[PDB]
Amino acid sequence: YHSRSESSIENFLCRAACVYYATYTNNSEKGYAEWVINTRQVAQLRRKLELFTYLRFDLELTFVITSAQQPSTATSVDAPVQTHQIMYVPPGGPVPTKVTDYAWQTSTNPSVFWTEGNAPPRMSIPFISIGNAYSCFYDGWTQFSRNGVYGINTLNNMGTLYMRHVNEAGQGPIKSTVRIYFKPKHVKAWVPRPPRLCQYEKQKNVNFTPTGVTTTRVGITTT
Amino acid sequence: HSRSESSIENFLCRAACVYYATYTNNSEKGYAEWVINTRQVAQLRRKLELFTYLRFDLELTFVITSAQQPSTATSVDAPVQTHQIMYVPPGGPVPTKVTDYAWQTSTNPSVFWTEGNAPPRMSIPFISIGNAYSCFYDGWTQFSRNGVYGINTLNNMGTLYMRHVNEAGQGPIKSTVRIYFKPKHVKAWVPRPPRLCQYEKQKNVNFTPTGVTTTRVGITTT
Amino acid sequence: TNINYYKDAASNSANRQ
Amino acid sequence: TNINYYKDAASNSANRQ
Amino acid sequence: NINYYKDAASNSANR
Amino acid sequence: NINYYKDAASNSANRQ
Amino acid sequence: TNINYYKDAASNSANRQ
Amino acid sequence: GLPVMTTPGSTQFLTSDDFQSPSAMPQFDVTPEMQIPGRVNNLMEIAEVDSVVPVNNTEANVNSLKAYQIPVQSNSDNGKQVFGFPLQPGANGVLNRTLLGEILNYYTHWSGSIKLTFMFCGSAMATGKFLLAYSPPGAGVPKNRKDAMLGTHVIWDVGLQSSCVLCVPWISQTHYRYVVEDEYTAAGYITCWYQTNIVVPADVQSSCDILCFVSACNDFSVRMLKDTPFIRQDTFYQ
Amino acid sequence: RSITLGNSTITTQECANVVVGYGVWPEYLKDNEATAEDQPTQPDVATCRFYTLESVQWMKNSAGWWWKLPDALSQMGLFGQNMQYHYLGRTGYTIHVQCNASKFHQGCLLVVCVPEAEMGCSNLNNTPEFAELSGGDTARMFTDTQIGETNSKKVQTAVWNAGMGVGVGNLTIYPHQWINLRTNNSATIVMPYINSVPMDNMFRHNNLTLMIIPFVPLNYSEGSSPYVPITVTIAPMCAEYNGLRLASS
Amino acid sequence: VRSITLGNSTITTQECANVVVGYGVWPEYLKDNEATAEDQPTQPDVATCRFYTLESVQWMKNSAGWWWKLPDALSQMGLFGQNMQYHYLGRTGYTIHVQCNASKFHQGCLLVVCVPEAEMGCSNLNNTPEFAELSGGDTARMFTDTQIGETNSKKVQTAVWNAGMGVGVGNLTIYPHQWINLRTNNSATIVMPYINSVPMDNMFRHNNLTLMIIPFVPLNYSEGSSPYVPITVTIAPMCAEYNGLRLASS
Repeated sequence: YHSRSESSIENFLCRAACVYYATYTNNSEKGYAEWVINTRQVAQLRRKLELFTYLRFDLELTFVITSAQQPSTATSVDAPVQTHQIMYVPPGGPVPTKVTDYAWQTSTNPSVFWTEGNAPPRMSIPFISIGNAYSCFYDGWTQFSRNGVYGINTLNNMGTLYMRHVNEAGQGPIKSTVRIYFKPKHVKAWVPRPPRLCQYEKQKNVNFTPTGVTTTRVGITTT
Repeated sequence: HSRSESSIENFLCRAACVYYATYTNNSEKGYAEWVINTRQVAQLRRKLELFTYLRFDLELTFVITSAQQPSTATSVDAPVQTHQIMYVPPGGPVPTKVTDYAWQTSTNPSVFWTEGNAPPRMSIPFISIGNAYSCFYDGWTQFSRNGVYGINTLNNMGTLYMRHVNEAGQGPIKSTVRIYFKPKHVKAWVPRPPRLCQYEKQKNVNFTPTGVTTTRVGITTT
Repeated sequence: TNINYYKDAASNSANRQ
Repeated sequence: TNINYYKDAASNSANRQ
Repeated sequence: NINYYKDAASNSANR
Repeated sequence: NINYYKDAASNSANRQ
Repeated sequence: TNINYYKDAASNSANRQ
Repeated sequence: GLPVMTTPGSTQFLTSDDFQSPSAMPQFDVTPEMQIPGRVNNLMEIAEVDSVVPVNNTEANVNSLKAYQIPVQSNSDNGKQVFGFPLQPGANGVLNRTLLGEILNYYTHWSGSIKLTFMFCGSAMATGKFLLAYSPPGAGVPKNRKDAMLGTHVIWDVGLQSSCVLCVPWISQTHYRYVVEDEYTAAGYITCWYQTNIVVPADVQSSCDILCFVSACNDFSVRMLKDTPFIRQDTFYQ
Repeated sequence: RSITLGNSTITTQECANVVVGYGVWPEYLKDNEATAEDQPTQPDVATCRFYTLESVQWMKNSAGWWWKLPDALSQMGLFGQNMQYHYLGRTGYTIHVQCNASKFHQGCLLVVCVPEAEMGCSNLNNTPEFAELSGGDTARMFTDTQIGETNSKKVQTAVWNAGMGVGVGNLTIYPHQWINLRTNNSATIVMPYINSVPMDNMFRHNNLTLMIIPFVPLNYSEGSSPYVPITVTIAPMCAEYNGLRLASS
Repeated sequence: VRSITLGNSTITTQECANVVVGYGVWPEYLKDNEATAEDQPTQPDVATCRFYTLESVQWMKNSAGWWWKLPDALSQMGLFGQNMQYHYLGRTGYTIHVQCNASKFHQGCLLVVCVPEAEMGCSNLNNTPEFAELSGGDTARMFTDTQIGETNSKKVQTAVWNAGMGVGVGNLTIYPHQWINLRTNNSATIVMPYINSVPMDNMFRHNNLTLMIIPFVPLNYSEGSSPYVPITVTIAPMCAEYNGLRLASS
């Protein structure tokens, strides 16, 4: 026979995937970006992971950061190289309220400083779960009164991710776009479940709009 | 005197441009695409067609060069530009716009490369369904001896898409990606006469007949 | 012939072999 | 040199010896 | 002194 | 472990 | 660990020890 | 200052690369491991699981349980086709959405045999015999039971065999076939015919249904990872 | 056989198979995989026994039925009492679906045990209500037709999607059997504890969901008995409880 | 004298002559390691592996050449063709014997070549030739003495000095071949193995080989010598295998 190597879960999931991307500007004081870390905003990776009920893995984070000149009326823009800071705020930590907050000191909060024109920054992270495996689905609520929240957003509490320009660009405005890429390494999966059929509707719940089981032909003998 | 340089590995294992295409900034919201064949280029095609059946890995090198296009704005300070090269195997989703979901490449392999660095390079194995690549096919695609006739019934190697990752700047930028193939670990079988008549189409042997050789005056003409 | 350079297991390559 | 850094054989150098 | 290339022309000077 | 620098201050942290 | 890469002694690091 | 020369491919982010990266959470004591049931190690482990096939890809049935029901009835004729679909596990709608087809749509190549399990859900008093035939390509789809008889086929009696497994073998010119449609990687046609007639007694229903299940055999493998076309996105979901 | 757990015996006596979950027989929590430090309660005979839920009628139009399992035995005896009095619990189950018809009847049920059967809503901007997802011993029903979006906080019970946005024909990955009236009268599934944590609360989290969906509908000729009931009988197995306190509601 | 006996048939040729054994490989049956088709093959043996003699053609002073596609040449000859029609996959080698005899007072020279994967070009560069133009079972299709013009839209560019493949016809010697030099020759025998990238292929859709007979030095003779010199091709399947039995068709 042949070999089923490429159909292992490791090869199946261990490919970088854009999970989210947001933009920020150099001007204004709200010129920082923020994102609560969930794996359900993007469809492809969400489906791949949702093929299983419980997962467990380390992560490879790669950031693709691209900047662009925004309109300006100055007579000569020669913006110098731009540097960016990516800070991770675990749940409960201080949160930057402005581009120039004290939180950006990252005394304890890990963070990456990357200058444009270099290789995209990369970061591995261990299994950061409270339970003995990540939960892809949750048939329960957040409150013991069987009320409040229903779904996976009673579990997702992995903290926020903030982005800013370190540069104090003045003359020409500059808008940047950071793209987050997940690649699960050293994966362990349990309890497989049906692949997603109906298109995804919300990032925080299973809510779906019913669709047919399959594509159609005319008759049972159609060919 | 050794024949070391005449081995098939030495003959074919030198990078060759198979195709190059262009894409612009958000001017049109346009990305570039290429169905992977080895017959659009003349030199490498002829080298390969010196054999009927081939088998090898590939070294893919991309030379991506951009250019500022004329504009009517004042002071165009363009930051460093990054590009994405996505490989869509046959049957996968297809990017329909510069900002399509397909670009996530959760599974489809893709390269992100920032301008000004060493050209991106990646090797790919022998990805054929048969026990050897086919350079020629004396057959059809349909069992009815109809449909397509030639080598274009075997080529289902997927498409390759190209885009700028950056956001449109106040001035337009046109980029040109050049793909380079290098056959590695080569195995060839069944040699055949070299191509004589110039190539006419990428999907078939169609030729316009030409003479056997250059001409001289007489058989005694030294 | 691949060794690990980092002190944490999460830094290692994928389980491909 | 007698080495190979990648887990797949297609990544290796040409057979020029 | 270890040479990394298969061809003698790639070597450093004969010093 | 392998240290590249002649001064001990140049070494990595003592986490093991 | 200190290995000298250059054929000329002048290319070496300082005699700090 | 060790002499070095950077080669092409530097400063490159290849989605499917396997380099090591420095950890952002050093000395993080991971929560211990647990013996959770149902550990999956390969996707073929899922592809080997029988799942109901919607043979009745009928406009009206696909949005109901009717898609999975193959109608059979006591007929006065003899040798009437019950169903027929081509052997496209990853392309034709009958199988592309099965568990097998869903996994196949994440890959470009497939190769192996296929188990089609047929379960008769009629009355306990009914009897009959069917011809389940796989006809390789080259000749058109078998139009009559005589044509189907010359290919790989099996006679299934509902009597003792409540269920019957037809194991389609791997008969291909190449080692693999495209998950996407290509006449060069043609696969064949799978047809069913009445070998006898559903004989039923009095006061029990003469029309019954059959359920079809698809799984892979031990000799099945997939290749060239790719993204599935079934999942689509227009905006970041919130 | 006679799989007699406590003061309870079922007579499957089909001399035919039982589907044992994911190949795992329910067992107690080991000291190596446990977190809770206080000593657990293991009622055993009092808890690990066959509680039979309310029976339902199989109709020619019935789309299917489902139960949330902790909240199916939540009100049944000392299992329910321990469930109320303890913060943490852990159980497997033995689920026995009993349906008997005659040779002149026909039909076929899929009996599945879905771990983590997180269900979707009809109104996409809300999550379903506790009463809609849960039914105690009052099995909640799947539907023949799409539920209306305006019906805020109701379960999209369209059976061909199983209320989870997947293909109902692919539920077979979960441990299951078929009750084909032609050759079957019951289905027995021994499910182990399936969860990401060693223990969890039994009211906030329905770790499993039983689903009985007729894939080939019931039919019969005039005269044959027209009332075919389905009776579900579930028994906790290796039940443990940690963290004693006052009782819940 | 040499006698090659395949099944019912037997060709008597050679006076200590030389048979050209393809690419140094003698035809053999498919091994269980190189195989994909899981169904057990049919090996008719004597019924199939035998000398089928195709149509004879006339060599005249201006003849440019002839060709036959191999799977579609024996397609209509006997149980070979019947198995070919009833099975989805097939694999065979051949023993090809081109017979031409003249007298000491005749002269000429033919090139007998076996081109594996002889994909041929069109006259209209935007179209591929038609099935009928490429194929002529039991009906040798001819090369032409001159270039065929545009507008035919689905004709084969049969200019012989390009061999209908856009190459130099004088370089066809890389393919297995012999020369029938009427001065010193009477026939040519080539033992071709299965030449293909896959272990088995369909025999209607893909003509794995193409036999070509091209006169390089034309036939000539003085008045009185017999003016009708025929060439007779006789091909014999060898180690034929068939997989995937089903409803035949064509």
